Amino acid sequence: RDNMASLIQRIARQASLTFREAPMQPGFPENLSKLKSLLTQLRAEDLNIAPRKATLQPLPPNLPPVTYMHIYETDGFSLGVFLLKSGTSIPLHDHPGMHGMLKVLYGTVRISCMDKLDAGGGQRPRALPPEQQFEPPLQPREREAVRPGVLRSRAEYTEASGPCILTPHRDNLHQIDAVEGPAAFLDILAPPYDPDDGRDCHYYRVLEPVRSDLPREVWLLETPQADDFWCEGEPYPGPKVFP
Ligand code: NI
Repeated sequence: RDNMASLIQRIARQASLTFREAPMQPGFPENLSKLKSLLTQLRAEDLNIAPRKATLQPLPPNLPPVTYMHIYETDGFSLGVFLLKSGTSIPLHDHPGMHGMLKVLYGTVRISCMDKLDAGGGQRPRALPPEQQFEPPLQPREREAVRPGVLRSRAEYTEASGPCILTPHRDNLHQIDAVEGPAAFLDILAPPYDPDDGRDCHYYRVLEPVRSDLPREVWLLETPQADDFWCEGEPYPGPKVFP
């Protein structure tokens, strides 16, 4: 095709149309599928990002385990790249009210996908039974705050994998582990997080009871952002999204 914009410009345009008369323009399901088709095509070289290797030395507290390249954002969506060093994870977290789509650029990530049980989805979340104990033991305040959940999947993804999609009510919690070296992925979220307006990134831990196939029910506890987890910016080297 002549006169085609960069792939990342086209992804940004499509995300904007997806998330925000005659002839009728596409609706949301068509737009989301087109967005997924564009992400399926995206390669690290399309963003001028070369695959990284050999984060050879142990990671001191001075250095961020994960870095972030900002590409674009509107009120409707955010668009950027997360780059995980060898042996690091983005800990389990949610995306309140949000859709998400990500695409691995290089390396391998294990993505564990979960949900809190939602009575709007025909579930009946129970309270933690009193005789239920965990390792480490739960403070009584924590017992009241435990949420039943479901661990749906825990697969490994590479650049060959299709994009990974989440919705407000399905696969809305995920953890992302870098497997066998550094890894990176492009992430689209809609709407973007907004701490100032009560749309936060919440972290969770899965509790380990005292006394196995997926899906399986789990107990979840909201937890602060881990002391050793942070994610600082670095320059984005790819084609610029205009304006
Ligand atoms: Ni996420």
